[PDB]
Amino acid sequence: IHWPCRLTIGSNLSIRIAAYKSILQERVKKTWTVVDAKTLKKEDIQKETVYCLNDDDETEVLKEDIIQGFRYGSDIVPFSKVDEEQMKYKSEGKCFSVLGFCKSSQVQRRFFMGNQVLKVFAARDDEAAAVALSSLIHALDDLDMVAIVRYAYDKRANPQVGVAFPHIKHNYECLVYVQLPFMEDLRQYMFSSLKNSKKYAPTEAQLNAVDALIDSMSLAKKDEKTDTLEDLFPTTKIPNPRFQRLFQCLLHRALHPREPLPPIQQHIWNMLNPPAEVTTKSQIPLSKIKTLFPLIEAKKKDQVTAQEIF
Amino acid sequence: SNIFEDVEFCVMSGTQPKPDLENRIAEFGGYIVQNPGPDTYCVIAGSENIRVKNIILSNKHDVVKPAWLLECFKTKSFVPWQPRFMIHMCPSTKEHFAREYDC
Amino acid sequence: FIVCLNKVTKSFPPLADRFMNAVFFLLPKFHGVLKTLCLEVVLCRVEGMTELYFQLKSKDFVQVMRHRDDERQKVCLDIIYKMMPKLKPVELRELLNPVVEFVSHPSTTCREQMYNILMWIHDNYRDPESETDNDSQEIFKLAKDVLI
Amino acid sequence: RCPGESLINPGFKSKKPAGGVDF
Amino acid sequence: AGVRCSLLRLQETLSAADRCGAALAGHQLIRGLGQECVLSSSPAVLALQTSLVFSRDFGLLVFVRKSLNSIEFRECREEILKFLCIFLEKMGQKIAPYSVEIKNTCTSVYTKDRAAKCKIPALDLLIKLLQTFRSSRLMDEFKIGELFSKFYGELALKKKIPDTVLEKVYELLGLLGEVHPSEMINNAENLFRAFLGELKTQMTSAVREPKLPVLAGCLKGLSSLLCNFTKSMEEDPQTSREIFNFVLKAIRPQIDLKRYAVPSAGLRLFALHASQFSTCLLDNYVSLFEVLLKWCAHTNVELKKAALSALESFLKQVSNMVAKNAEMHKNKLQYFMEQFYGIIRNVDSNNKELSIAIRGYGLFAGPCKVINAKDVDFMYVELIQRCKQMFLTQTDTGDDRVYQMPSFLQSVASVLLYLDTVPEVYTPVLEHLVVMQI
Amino acid sequence: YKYSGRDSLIFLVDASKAMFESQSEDELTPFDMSIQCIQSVYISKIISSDRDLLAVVFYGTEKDKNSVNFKNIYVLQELDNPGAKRILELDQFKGQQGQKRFQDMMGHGSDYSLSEVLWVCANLFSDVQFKMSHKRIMLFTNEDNPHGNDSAKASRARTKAGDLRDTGIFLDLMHLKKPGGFDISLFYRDIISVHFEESSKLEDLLRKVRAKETRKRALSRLKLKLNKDIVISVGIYNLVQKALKPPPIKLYRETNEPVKTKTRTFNTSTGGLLLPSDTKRSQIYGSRQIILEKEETEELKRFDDPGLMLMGFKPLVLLKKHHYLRPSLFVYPEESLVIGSSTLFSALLIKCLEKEVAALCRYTPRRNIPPYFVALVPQEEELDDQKIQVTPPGFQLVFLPFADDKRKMPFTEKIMATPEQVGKMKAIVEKLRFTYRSDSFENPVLQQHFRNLEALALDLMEPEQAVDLTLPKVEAMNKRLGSLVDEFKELVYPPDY
DNA sequence: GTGTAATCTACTGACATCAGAGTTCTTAGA
DNA sequence: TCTAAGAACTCTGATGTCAGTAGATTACACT
Repeated sequence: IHWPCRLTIGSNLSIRIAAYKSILQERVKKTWTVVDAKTLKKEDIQKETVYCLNDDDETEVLKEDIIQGFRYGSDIVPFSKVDEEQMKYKSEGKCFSVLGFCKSSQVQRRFFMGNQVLKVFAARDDEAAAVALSSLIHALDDLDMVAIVRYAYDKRANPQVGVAFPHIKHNYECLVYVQLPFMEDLRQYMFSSLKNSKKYAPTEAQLNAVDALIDSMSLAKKDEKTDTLEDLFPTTKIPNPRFQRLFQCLLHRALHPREPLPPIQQHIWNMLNPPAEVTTKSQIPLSKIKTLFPLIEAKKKDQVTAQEIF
Repeated sequence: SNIFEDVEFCVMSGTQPKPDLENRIAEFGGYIVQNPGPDTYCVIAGSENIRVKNIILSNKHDVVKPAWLLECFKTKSFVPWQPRFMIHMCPSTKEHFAREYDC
Repeated sequence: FIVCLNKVTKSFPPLADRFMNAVFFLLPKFHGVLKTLCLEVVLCRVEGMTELYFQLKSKDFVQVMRHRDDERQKVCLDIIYKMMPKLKPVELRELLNPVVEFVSHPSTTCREQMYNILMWIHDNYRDPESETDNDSQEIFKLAKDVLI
Repeated sequence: RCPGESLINPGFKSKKPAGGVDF
Repeated sequence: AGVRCSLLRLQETLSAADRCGAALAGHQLIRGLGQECVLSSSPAVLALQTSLVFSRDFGLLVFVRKSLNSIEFRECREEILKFLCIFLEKMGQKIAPYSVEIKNTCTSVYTKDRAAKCKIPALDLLIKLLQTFRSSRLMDEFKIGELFSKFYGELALKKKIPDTVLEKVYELLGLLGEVHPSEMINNAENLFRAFLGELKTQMTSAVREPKLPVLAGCLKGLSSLLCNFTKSMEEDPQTSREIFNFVLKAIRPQIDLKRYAVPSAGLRLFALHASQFSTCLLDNYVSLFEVLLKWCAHTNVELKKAALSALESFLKQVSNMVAKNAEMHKNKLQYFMEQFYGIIRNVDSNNKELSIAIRGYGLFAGPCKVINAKDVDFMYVELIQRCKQMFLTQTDTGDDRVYQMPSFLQSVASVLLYLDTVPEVYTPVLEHLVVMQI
Repeated sequence: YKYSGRDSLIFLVDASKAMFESQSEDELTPFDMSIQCIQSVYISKIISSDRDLLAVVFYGTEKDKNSVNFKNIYVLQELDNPGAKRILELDQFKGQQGQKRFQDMMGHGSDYSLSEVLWVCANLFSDVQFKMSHKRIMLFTNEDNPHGNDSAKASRARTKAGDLRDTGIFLDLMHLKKPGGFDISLFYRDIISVHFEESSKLEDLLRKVRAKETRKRALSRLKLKLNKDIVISVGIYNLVQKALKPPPIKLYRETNEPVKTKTRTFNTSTGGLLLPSDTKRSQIYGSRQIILEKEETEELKRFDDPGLMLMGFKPLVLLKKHHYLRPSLFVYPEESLVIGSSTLFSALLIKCLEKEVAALCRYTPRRNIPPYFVALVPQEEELDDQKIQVTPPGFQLVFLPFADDKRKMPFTEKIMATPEQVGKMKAIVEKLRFTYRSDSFENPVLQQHFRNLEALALDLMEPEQAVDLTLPKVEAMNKRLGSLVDEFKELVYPPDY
């Protein structure tokens, strides 16, 4: 959806901006409706969310007698929903405004923390914004500097922070915005560090097996002079197997309206595997892993096979 | 006493013994409530708390001096509200008393 | 730790004198059989310690003495019998009130040990050089009255 | 050992005092 | 008797200030009090202790119902309900005047307490309470139908209920249809729909391995439910097929379990209600007697007893099924008359496997006389000639009587039952073998 | 230590008049300092770790409360999970009137004995049932010679505190600005594990710092199936995970009691309390209705069992940083299964870093979840900060989108700026250069929420209202940058806005 | 049978997470 | 001349997960 806003590097200087979500982890449009087993009508069920006090089933009325609480150590404290709104942190506007800039080094790979990615663009038919924002991002293309920005989609929603990371394509400048953690979203643990290898030995023959694995099972093959490899398995171009599988069932149960469900249609595995020539290359380097490394047991667990035929 | 029955109270603060305030009320049978709904008569507080500020911000309720109820207990008879017995009043009471108090 | 320690010290007391702080520190954390194996290391060494009444009163030992569990109550009364000569009349009065409760106890072996306590109290608190203190005199009356 | 480990909440790494933009 | 000085101190632990530490006294105090009065024997002292335990101003059930809001006293509520489960067994129907207030303690504990380890004994105690007072005048004032509406309602949210508590809700619910059918008279069909719909979902689901305790709880409760409210193929042939093929799913060692509660519950259901499954005995017949006989080999003794008791009811029903049917079943009889005879005539195995096969032959005379009277005498004559040598081990002490000749008597009595004529010349032998049992 | 063990912490203040009512200034007070510390670490521990245990004890007071070894000690609070009513018990003793409130009750300046005080605290920790990971005592006394005038009194303490350390209870100290001097080398030298004004440690107990702190725990464990046969066990750990205001517990108005949301499902026509078996699931398409059971809306969406299947290798440059799915999770070995598989994993880590390579995998965190596709990027540790490990070594799971995720975005074309318009920008950008660090910001809502919650909890006077750090400090942006917004307004666009 | 192991399978606290439902805003709009 | 269809965000509720606790079940074993 369109969202109109104003990119603001300092108190006086604002530029018109209108961002679009670009990656979103996508969910199916129609939910599974709930229906009576014999009538097949979607409104013969009413969902009573009834309440109980535990003093022999005194039933409450939510419109008069139920007040939300939070929890504070060994005890409960009552708020009012109507008084959290009196004290709640309220954003002063539907803001977007830069806090400052710093190197690509300040922002490592791991930490990125978002639900979505924005692409954050000069407003439609603003030719002053077009020159100003093309200047902004062309002045980030060369310094390895990145922006850090307060954001908020709309009023009442939570304020937000993070990295507005530039990139370039021949037809437009990229500057994506992504959320970064606050100090309490970040977890620090000293995982026992592995270069102290004296009890978990990486010996010469083990290393000299792996040395061939990771070249041998390459997907990317150098069949090029662009310095771009064949891209033999373009996973971002594959359609989601979750929705292929859903519509495939809705098809089968539509055309055969009382019959049981089919297996996974085989071409979905043939797509979702990475098989062809790479498996013909792999088998020998894998065969020397089986001996140079140990493979001590793991248990198994069962299914409807725990009481199913033959 | 049989007078404060049918009249519901919130003892939102004390500090005079707060937990004994409602116990004195209990031998007068005044209907004790821990958190004032839109049903209640009035709210009683020995001092301010943030919940009392919430009830200054949300005008809907009648907010009462500590000593007034102790006086009604000492009179052995409910004393109706002289102006200082309140420390804030609701819009229903204020529009009632824009007539019958001076402004 | 306690199961292993019980099996050494049952046969050799001196090593317990290192670990007696650990045994007293862990004593309220166990329940069931381990509680007896823990107290039994006290029994292997109770004639050594000083301050043992405060140390033993620090854990709820008078309540530990009332768990109906025949093994525990026997060794528990056996702690009483070995620390017996070193108490002042003040703590013994406190400690004797729950021992005197056992006169109805069903275990013939447990009741015999309690009579061995009471038989010692009579003999050593009969006619002190001063009759004058209520704590020493109450103990003689109360020990006599249950020996009856 | 001591140098990074908070006295309010042991084993966990010391929470540094919030920062922000400051040139 | 120290029971009252003990109960007096229990009420002090409820009112002590260290509510966390006082529970440890209160628990072990009950753990001592419960020893004193299960130990007792004198009828007068025992009577005192019952009405000290069940006291009205004092005593155990008042301590439960007055401590019921605390979370510290769980350990006391478990132990007091475990103790009452013993005391109600010790005393049997002598508990009558207190029995209603035991019920009210169980349902109050069950609703108000969050912990499954308290909900379990509260359910267990209702199982034994309902089960012992079955015949009683009290059984109306239990409010036995309101109780069904109460514990049936828990299923509308069953997903929340922990696995082992959901055994006992079904052990209970099915038993309400055993003990007082008249108040259940319309509810039984919805409870069938519930027991089946759940057990289908639990057995047949492709996404999750079965919750064995919940599956066993269905089969146990169901075995009580079929005792009244019958479902056998003369009427409701579809639901009675469904019940039967779920019993096959349970009974078949389709892959081996490392705990036997599921087959064990399935076998009891089959043994008591094979009369419900009349036709289906003869559909699946080999796989039935193969699997049932496979369970006679098994090393757990209560599983072996559940196995042995299932075969008898199965063969007895199969014998009726052709006591009044035509020649069609010569194929089935040729399987029985061959196969377990091939066991009796060879096997080195235990007297249990042997004697259940001996039993089998005795039943089939009434089937067999329909096709040929001149096999009936020979299936008697030969059994007598076996008895005339099975007594004749010549004082073989400690081995030969141990299970064996009562099965020859039991089976000769049934080839005898079906003969119309009598070989008078074997009356002396027959009676000598009867004397040899005495 | 192991996962479950609680932190447990007991606070043990000198009630002696010579420190208790004492000041060199007027502006603080050592008892008012210690009590502030105890209230403030305790309000930290309430927000951050309600699971961990606190107690507080006064020694040398004149009226007593103990299990045994009674003389001149008062356990104000035994060991318990922390909450409001305990913070209200400490609040009563604070301040100029507070140092009289305490005197009406427990009484001040009497003789005391550390070997008995250390006995008391020992019994306390013993009396509790929970598993404890760290056992710590905090000394709030200034009395640098703790009246060891009798050396045969003092040797009891030193031996008893040997016994504390021997039983693996720890003990810790703070000195409290004794007039003229304090020196640990006189005494306390052997009780703790050159001369001081007041401890540089003590200000850390006034940080008032708030977050949940949740200890190292797995998300799940999985088998990295290299093919049909070779497997290694790996963990899956959550290095970055957005926190939320804690779930609110619905209450009954008239008593504040908690109440059970007790939902049922009821037939619109009739009394049927419909069981889960009574009802199916469904869709509408093409004006017809499709019907499936409550088993199969979750038999659909199955593909695989819990594991990680290897899909071959890529260049790290082709894993484009513009398309990002959900927060990255760590992968680290686990000998809990597949013993010695750490030997393979470690070689795999080491050699990928030489190849400049990622492994690609298909990932299912559970049964009945579809596979996503994930790049295993390899990782290397910056211990250079005196072994403060800013980065653990292992792999990152970085997730990759599929076609459906990459949403269409409208048409636009331009390449508009001149070298002067970039050239002026290259100045402003270099004037606004700072250093971001990951921990440099805090959530304005979630931090404010706790301050509101405390005001309500203690019945404070005011919400603390501590202003957030996400707003740009615009006057500094006016001044550091300076007037250079006019370079856009003059050189780049017309004066009409 | 009777009694003592060893050990599987449960339940709970706690933490993440998909889904599902409540809520404010754009375009197409009589 | 305006009334729903399509977004968007937060919040609530269930399901599955892990670690740790402890009970009851099931083997093991007696000359």
